[PDB]
Amino acid sequence: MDNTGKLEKQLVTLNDGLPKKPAKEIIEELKHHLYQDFQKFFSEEKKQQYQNNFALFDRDNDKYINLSELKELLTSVNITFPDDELEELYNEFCLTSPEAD
Amino acid sequence: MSKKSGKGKGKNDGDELGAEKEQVLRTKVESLIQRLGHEQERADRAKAAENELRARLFDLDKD
Amino acid sequence: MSKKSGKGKGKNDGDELGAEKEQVLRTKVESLIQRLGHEQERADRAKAAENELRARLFDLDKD
Amino acid sequence: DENIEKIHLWEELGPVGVRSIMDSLTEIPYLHTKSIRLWKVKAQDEGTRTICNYMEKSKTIEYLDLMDNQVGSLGCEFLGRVLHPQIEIPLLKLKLDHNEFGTEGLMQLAAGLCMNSVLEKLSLNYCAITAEGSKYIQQILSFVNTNLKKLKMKGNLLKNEGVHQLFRAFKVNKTLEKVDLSDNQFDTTLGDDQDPEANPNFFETNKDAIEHNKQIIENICEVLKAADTLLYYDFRFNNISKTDAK
Repeated sequence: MDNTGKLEKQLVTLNDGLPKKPAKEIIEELKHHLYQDFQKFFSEEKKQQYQNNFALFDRDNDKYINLSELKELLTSVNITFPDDELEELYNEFCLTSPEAD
Repeated sequence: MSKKSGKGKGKNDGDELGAEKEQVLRTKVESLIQRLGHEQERADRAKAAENELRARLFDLDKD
Repeated sequence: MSKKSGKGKGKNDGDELGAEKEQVLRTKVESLIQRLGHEQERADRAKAAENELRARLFDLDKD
Repeated sequence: DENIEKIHLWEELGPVGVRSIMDSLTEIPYLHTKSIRLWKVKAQDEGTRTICNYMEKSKTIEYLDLMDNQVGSLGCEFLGRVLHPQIEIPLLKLKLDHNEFGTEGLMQLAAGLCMNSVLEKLSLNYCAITAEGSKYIQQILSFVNTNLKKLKMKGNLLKNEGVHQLFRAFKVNKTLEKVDLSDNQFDTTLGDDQDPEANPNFFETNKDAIEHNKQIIENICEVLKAADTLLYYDFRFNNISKTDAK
């Protein structure tokens, strides 16, 4: 009685249901859902043209395209990107391919 | 009509549970016998396949 | 100790027979399960041996 | 008064029994179970479909081990449907070793599971994963956003090109730790034609095999050197030549 106590600020500790799974899968739904999202963005007609352009600008046809060929395809399909952003994203996805050129 | 004439006579509960357990055991025994026969056939086919692949080595040998 | 003073008390013959049948069924189930495990192990081992035979060989082929 | 968090059954359930159990699970909104391990219960296609349905309904199971459950390509398609990122079920571990769904089942899975983010570890030993199964393995591994640990294809049929594609994926892989390709027919040996008197033109004939073995060994070396996280490798039961092993 006497209305004594008490207010405690709720500091949410970071210990509630983290993804239980380490190093190959659980970060992948982000890009899979991105894959499902672009499916509404694009019609199937332009996908073949862009695949052809990728093949044209990927001289060694190894699924990997250097920065020069990447920018060549950018200009070919009207990918207007600053050099900084282009190289940033290219190296971002290259670090995912440390053993691939 | 026999609506309210549901006289559940005092059947031997021990006897009924024993009969149910025996039926379950017999069903499990027959299922295990069928599974053992299936696995024996699988093992025989696998042994024959292993021997006949050693023979396929011997098949190229014969060729 | 040595004599035969085994007075024949009138125990439940039906219950004794039921218990004996249940024990026999349990023993048979155990034996069948063990045999099924052996057969499954044999089938898996034969499958693995067949896989290895199809996999490696090739010495006869090169010879 | 306890909840069945890990339904582990090792008796023959058959497709009908698996469907009945899994559909009773579906009809009872029971979200407490965190594992289902059917060891040769014969889940099969109908059981797999029911399991996918109730997993989609509940979204609580985390440790599924359908070993020797006779999961096929249709079951794999249903699994892709259920595990699609649109479903987001928490199943941590997936085991199907000796479940001969095949690489076609792998495709059926990847139809919606190509880029999913669930599993703790995927085991498919003796699942008949072929070279194009290793292609799907490359699809999975070449992804950087990663919260899985162990992908095992032991006892499969990856072979030289299977390992080649797997190491192509490893080249980009930065987070995978353990991989077991043992008993996959990884044959880096050139054969037994090393006696100079035996074959005058052995090298002339087997230069292609020598080159392929050298390429595979170079890829293996690169992946091992650059694998900060990939630190567990099982190349057992494979015909790896002595020079390649050294």
